Amino acid sequence: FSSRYVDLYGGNMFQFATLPVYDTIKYYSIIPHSIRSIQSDRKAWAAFYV
Amino acid sequence: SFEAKPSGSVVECDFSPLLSGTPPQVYNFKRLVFTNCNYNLTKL
Repeated sequence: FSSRYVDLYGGNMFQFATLPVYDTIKYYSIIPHSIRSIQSDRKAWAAFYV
Repeated sequence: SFEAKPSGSVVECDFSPLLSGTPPQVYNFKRLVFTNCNYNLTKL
């Protein structure tokens, strides 16, 4: 479900795509992502909330 | 009550996975979703 496509301003969520998986997933795991940069060009990013 | 008489009455779902590849076991059964397409179940 992607909120931006139906209304960027609204924040309402609509189902953008469907993926077919027979298996039912019970556990969610987050993979940390880090981008190397010089100290002068170090970037701070907004936290994502689950 | 009187009823007004009806007048002026007003892509392609593909069952390809079912006929293609080894058939799955009942626990491992393959499931597919058809949307916004014209299916022909009677022909299948």
